Amino acid sequence: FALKPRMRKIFSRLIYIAQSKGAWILTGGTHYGLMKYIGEVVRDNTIS
Amino acid sequence: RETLKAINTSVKSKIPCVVVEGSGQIADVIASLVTSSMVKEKLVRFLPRTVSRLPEEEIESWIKWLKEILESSHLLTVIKMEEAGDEIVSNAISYAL
Amino acid sequence: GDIQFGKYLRLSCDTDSETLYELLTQHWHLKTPNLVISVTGGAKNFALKPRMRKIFSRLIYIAQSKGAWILTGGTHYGLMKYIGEVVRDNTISENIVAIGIAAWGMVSNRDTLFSAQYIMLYILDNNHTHLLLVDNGCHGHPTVEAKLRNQLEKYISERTSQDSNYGGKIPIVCFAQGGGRETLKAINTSVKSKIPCVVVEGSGQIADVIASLVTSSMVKEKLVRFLPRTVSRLPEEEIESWIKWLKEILESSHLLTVIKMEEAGDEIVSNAISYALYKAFSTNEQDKDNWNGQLKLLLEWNQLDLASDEIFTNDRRWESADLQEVMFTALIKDRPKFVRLFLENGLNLQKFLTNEVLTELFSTHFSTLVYRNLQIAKNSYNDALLTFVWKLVANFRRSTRHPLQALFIWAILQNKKELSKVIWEQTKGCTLAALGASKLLKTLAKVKNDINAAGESEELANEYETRAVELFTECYSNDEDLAEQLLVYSCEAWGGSNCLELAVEATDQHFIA
Amino acid sequence: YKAFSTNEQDKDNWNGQLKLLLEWNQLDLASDEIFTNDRRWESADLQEVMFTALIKDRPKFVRLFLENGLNLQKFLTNEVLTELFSTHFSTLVYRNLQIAKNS
Amino acid sequence: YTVGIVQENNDQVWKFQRYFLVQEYCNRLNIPFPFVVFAYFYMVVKKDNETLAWEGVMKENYLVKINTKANDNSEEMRHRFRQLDSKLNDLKSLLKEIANNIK
Amino acid sequence: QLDSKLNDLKSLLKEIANNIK
Amino acid sequence: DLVNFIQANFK
Repeated sequence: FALKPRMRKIFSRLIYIAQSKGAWILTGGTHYGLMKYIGEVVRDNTIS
Repeated sequence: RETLKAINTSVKSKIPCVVVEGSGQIADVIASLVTSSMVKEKLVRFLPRTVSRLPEEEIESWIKWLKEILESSHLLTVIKMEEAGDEIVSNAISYAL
Repeated sequence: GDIQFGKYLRLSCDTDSETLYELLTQHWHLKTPNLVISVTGGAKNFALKPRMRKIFSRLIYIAQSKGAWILTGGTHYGLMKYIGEVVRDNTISENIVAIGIAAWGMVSNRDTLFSAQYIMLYILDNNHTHLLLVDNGCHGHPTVEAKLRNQLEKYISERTSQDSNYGGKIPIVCFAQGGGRETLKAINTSVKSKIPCVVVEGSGQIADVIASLVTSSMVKEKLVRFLPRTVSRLPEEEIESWIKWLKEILESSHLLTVIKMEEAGDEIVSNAISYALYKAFSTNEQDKDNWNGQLKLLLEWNQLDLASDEIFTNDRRWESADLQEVMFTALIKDRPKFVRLFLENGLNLQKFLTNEVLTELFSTHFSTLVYRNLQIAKNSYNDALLTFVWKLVANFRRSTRHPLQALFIWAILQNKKELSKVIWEQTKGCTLAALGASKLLKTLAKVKNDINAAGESEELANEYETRAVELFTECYSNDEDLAEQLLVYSCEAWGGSNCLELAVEATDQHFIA
Repeated sequence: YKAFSTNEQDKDNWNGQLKLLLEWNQLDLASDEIFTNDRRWESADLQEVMFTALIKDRPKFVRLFLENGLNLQKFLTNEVLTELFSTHFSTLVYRNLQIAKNS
Repeated sequence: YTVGIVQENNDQVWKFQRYFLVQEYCNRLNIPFPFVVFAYFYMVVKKDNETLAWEGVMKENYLVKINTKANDNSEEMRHRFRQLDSKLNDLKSLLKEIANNIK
Repeated sequence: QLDSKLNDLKSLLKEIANNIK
Repeated sequence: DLVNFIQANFK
């Protein structure tokens, strides 16, 4: 998985939108590549 | 590959959703597409090593899946790579729905 | 005949390339890590266009940096003369080899020969360090040096290199911007070999022909357009041979690289050369499936965008264990962009910093001058942080842990800006680390003998303190209580002190205010 | 220029073309047309145009000639400098210099 | 003149000195002086991860802010225009191919 | 916008080619 | 030495 700045920004905005709407998020959840990043983001979101 | 299968089975249902013409290469294939020879050559361009490794029958199935996906475009939305706005993501989702 | 003011010699075409290479390597010349041969017409007509001057100056700088040899006509006419001047300038400001190849029969003044000295068609140039004359046959001065130069280049391409990192082979790159016929012949005979190299769509007109081409009628009309007088003068059969040579050259394009005239960047030259070699390393098929060596080559030459485009992407599935070897080399090579790329492409920095890795790095890559300066500062001035840093560096030199802080300190003490920022972006205590870096740089500059290095260190410390101030302003604006908790947070063996103590001890009025 | 070149009376001529392009302040066209690799002008031909450019006050052409291979050091001969100073030093400037030196 | 010059850099130095004084008073027994002596007798008788993670999040936000400020030049549009030109060129090539098909 | 217009022309040409075939 | 080797190689 490549953490390109554009992809990181896009997925951070996606997580923010999901938080605002209260939407559920479904993912592979195996801690590899993109999924791992997603987890980190949500962690950050709950720490803020 | 499983991403392509998931996209196909989702589009078969009334599930509008989005692809991005960015790092994802099969997503780039779908965005560029939005004939069998053209889809094949696009896939080879974006998957030289991957297309070389795959067998003939499974890759014919790949082409069938991709054509079936490309059949319906209203449910299929794409994010332009040129766009750099901060609120682009939302837009896409919104438009899709 | 040997002349000094360098080594000169008269050779015979029957001379073996291996013997000449052994002679050159044994005593005078060091092993070549790369070669550049400049293909230019020997005619006295040469235009010193600013673009061409800049390009060739950058080429000479690249050759100096790599230590590459340079082969040229060396007759003191047109481009060659300019090249000599440039190299002279470079040595007035290591050493660069500027071998020149000419024909004994095409020399006006002959002074047969401790060392005979001669001061004065096509009289050889004196700026070149070494010069080789070959007129074993054709005493009337026809073209004979080209064959020997081609043979020597062919032999070099076959030679193995222990630490080249180009697959064990020397990159041979024929840089050509000449409009002459012999330039075309040299380009053709070079391309017939596995010699990737470059042309520029600039002043050179046959180079423009090749670039524009990259049918017989089209090549003919392009040649006539760029050589009206030249094409008119030439006979029919020789010009048909010209067209045949040009078609043969244009047959293969992977070895052929071109420089766009629109491009005006300062680092364009390098790129071209780099790309050329890259293609020959990849399209050669000897290591086309190879993955590591490609990345090592792209790391050697400062080519980041191409590496991201080609090496990475989803298909390869490189995995993590392969990136450690290139990360370690990038640390020494001072390639911060590649360090960031590797870090953001999945490399786990925390696992990478092993005790043995840090020990070896500190032992065999800490500047001796910097080590002496740090020792003097610790023994003379001393401080709450100098003692800690000195103890850590001595421990790693002789033989939680916070390895990230150690790497950040190592980067800081060598005065590496981009690398230090990249490492800082990974640490946990960012604000405290920035304050400590500013304090350490200030203290070191307080005991630094160098004049300009002191200014550089002061500027870096100012940058880091401004960074810390801005970070803390944002952090406090986000929240008022957690920011103060961070302020009072006691260092877990960073320096034993928190942000306030470091700021006050460093006299950082801006942060406190 | 075209009528001087395409006329075919002196189309093969090289010097006169450069003299004409030097008279009228046309530098870019001269670089494009007169120079380039095919002609092989050589050094001895550029001295006559450099001398005229010095008087004509055409600095761009002076720079062009200097960067196109002319050897300035050899160009400045004792006779050249003597004639130049004698028959091109402004009389007003000469009188002013004399007055300043004497006073 | 001196007062006019050194005014901007005076309040900052005073704030630094204020930190020094406040820490001196806080790092103290905080007892009224006329009785503080008793303490000197009595005393001589006897003689984290959450914050760091939050700081890291804010640091990421700050880096993002710097990068966005750098990218705010808004010149990328020009680049896009250039890309558009290339696209147009592509069309031309297609037309050429069509002509090759027609022939 | 002008660029887009130019692109439109290209498409028309393509259509013309489709008519020619 | 070096000159001797040079002339021997070059005959």
